Amino acid sequence: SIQAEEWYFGKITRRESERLLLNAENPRGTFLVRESETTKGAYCLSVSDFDNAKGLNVKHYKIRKLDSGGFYITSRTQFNSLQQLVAYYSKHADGLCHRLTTVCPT
Ligand SMILES: O=P(O)(O)Oc1ccccc1
Ligand SMILES: O=P(O)(O)Oc1ccccc1
Repeated sequence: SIQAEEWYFGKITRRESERLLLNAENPRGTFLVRESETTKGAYCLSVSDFDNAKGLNVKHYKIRKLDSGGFYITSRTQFNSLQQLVAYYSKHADGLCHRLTTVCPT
């Protein structure tokens, strides 16, 4: 189950995810998965980043799930589980701000 998963923060707001991710100690790619505030049935992958122009900041990526069974941020790249999606993005940056590195601390 995903609610067992340490990176699944479940029902928390976008504002709260940003409060948690905007810690000067979080390296780029620090992340968590929460419920989407605006899309029913969807999740949201929240990720920290850092660069010389913007400093420490946060990105949000909607995760769709089909009753057909797939999970995805982009339909071009789907997975059989949310856990497999997290595993994949921890290895490949693709179009994200940075590959997933470490679970956001509480
Ligand atoms: O509104 P949500 O809770 O899905 O969060 C966002 C915000 C911006 C981009 C993707 C998702
Ligand atoms: O340029 P942004 O601040 O949107 O961050 C990135 C960097 C590369 C890909 C996606 C996001």
